[PDB]
Amino acid sequence: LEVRPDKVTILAQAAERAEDIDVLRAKAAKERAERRLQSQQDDIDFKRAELALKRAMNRLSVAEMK
Amino acid sequence: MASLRDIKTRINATKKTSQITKAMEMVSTSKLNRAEQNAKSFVPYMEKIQEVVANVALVSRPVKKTGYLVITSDRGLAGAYNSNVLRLVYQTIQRHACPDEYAIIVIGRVGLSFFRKRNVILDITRLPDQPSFADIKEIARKTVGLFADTFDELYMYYNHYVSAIQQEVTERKLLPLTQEEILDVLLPQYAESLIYGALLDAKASEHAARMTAMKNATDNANELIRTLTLSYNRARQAAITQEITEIVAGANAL
Amino acid sequence: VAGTLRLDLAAYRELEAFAQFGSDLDKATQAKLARGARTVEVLKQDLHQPIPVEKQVLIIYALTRGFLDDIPVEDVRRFEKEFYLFLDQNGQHLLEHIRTTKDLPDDLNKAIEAFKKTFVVSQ
Amino acid sequence: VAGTLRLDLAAYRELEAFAQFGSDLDKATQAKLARGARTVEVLKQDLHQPIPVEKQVLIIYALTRGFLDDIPVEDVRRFEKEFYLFLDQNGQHLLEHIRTTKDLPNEDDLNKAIEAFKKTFVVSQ
Amino acid sequence: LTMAEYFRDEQGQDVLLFIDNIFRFTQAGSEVSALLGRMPSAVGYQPTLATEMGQLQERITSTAKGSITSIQAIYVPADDYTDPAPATTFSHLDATTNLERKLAEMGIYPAVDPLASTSRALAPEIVGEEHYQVARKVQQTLQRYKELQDIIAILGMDELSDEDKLVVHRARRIQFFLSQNFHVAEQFTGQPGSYVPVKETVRGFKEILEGKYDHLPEDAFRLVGRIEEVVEKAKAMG
Repeated sequence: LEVRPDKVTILAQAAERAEDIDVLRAKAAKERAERRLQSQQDDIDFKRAELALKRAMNRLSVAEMK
Repeated sequence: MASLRDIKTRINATKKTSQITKAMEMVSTSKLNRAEQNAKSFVPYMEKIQEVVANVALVSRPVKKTGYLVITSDRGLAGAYNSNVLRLVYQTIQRHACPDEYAIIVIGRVGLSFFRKRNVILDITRLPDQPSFADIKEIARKTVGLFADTFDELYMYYNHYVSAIQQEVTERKLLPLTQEEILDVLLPQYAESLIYGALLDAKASEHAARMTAMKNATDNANELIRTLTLSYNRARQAAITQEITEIVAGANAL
Repeated sequence: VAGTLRLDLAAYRELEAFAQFGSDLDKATQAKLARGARTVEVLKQDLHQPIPVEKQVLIIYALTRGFLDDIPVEDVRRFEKEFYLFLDQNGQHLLEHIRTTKDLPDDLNKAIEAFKKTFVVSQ
Repeated sequence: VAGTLRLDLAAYRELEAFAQFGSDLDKATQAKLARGARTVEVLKQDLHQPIPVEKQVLIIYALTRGFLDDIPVEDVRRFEKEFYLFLDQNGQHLLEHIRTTKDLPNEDDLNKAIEAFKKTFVVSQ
Repeated sequence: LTMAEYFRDEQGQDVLLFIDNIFRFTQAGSEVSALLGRMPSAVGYQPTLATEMGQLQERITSTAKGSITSIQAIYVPADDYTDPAPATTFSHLDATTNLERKLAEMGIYPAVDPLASTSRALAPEIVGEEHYQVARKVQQTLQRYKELQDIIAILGMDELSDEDKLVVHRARRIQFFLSQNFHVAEQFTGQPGSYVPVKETVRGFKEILEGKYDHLPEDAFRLVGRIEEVVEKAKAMG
């Protein structure tokens, strides 16, 4: 808590305008958790990309040069 | 010498390569200008920490220097973004002491890849969210990073960010020299804070280093065209010359 | 309405080599694609079904002014289809000026007169 | 046996724009890869060393059922030399049935299958 | 050509000979060659190609009396600069005016590309340092502004290295001051058009390259004559 005569700063690792209950910020710490793991797409595009990059290189884009 | 239809196969291969390359450059350029968004969004929290950590006039050198924290990506095609950091790490470990001592935490497979075969591993991090690094599951690493203290005095290894793609690798250090007296709460929230910032600047580099490495390839691939366009024309010529010479020489025979 | 048509289609040709990698769809480069993929739809025509210039310039108008843009590609083709009839009944006066003058100096009326349709169309 | 030999070899020629990803997450497809990379070793033969059909369909059998997988890709060539001598001695019955009838189970199933357990289980590292 | 040579030798003038697509010529060349039953040469080209081209060009020059300058629109064969057809032509070339649709889209006419369109006359030995210096420089300041196109979409027009921002600024005015008033254009424009000697054109550039103009708006040097005209183009009146 930064208490200044003219201002109050609340540092929070995690803060969500939430109800009386706390066992919500956990709820938000929940519905956000795996819904951040679900971000395999991040990984999987790059796969498909590292894929294409090694399929245009498959034809050995140079056969003994030429 | 060589073919023609074997010179086409190469052109088109190169072309589809440049395509895929330049794709990702733009794609990784789209992940630089989202690094700020989560870079900015962290600007305040940092300000209002050093402002708190103003330091009363009323844990200094304890014993040793031990563990590191080494920031990377999981994905490749980043230029040297990986090898570099994974060099300083490997140097100032073996430039350090040479027992199985001096322990380790890594972010991103590519790091754990080298670190693994070499030995001295402590933790793991995989699947960081890319331009939006989830401040959450790095919070689990502050815990492991601190609670580990089994430890003394860690250093963090990663690449910084200056202006789009230009960057350099660093060792800023951390776990030393910069109710009442609550350090039990600032010590932790001051590491969670640093290990995080380290990422944002690490990633900012990653995307950048990739944004570029995916330009170098595009640019280079584009030159592979010139080198082939030339050899295609030449083989386009000798071919149309042989065909004709064949068609006449077969007429004079009549 | 033809001058800009080449543009929108131009960029889209130099751009839409990238979608699958566009999983990160970025910039406003998404906007160029936007009506771009839509113009293509408008450029797709039936067979054995010619289109008179009158009600042609109007559809080549719609998308190029955004009066199309609020409609997804799924519905672009089956839009211009009744936007014709909608005209053959209610703009039958408008498309006339298009005939007898081969001009649209129109710009004002159609601009509003195009809404008369989207504001009654299905989805 | 030679039938699936095509499939195994097929994928390997075709999964091989994939094997980079390796494990990152490639799932059941490093599996089809495993014996793939093994099978090539099987299709490897040394100059001036003709192999009779009988025992030939036995090694082209072992790998095509897993009997060669518990062994590393870089130990396959040795496995041929090996499992074959010990066929020439250990067991002998299935080494020319495949000849006589020249067809079919070569030992019903259980025999071959378990007789393949014979030499595997007796081999080296 | 013949009609031209007249005015060269009889009236000792310097006459222009335009040939729109000199490839048609060489193409007709191999085209005729066949009919006469000639055994084809590299790529079905009349074996007598070099010769037929050599005789067409050599008859184009400056005599002790007159001169004949030829502008031949070379339309190169399938984008291949090695094709015996163009490749032959190029040996007869003393210069190139490369027109590009780009510079046109921006509103620079003539559309002559400043870095592509080359020439043999550009040389100290010929035009002295003065011309060669400024001229070789004005090209440099362009191939700078051209490459920074990538970095400008990166670090933007801010703090991109001030030794560069000066380039980007000066360069814009320069490629703008390459556009000129064409008399022929007066038909539909109304501005009478320009004729600037090399002398004039050297100064206007050297001065701009000294930055003596960096304080003036872009749309100044865009379609004008002598540098002095750009200056008068600064009276926005009232």
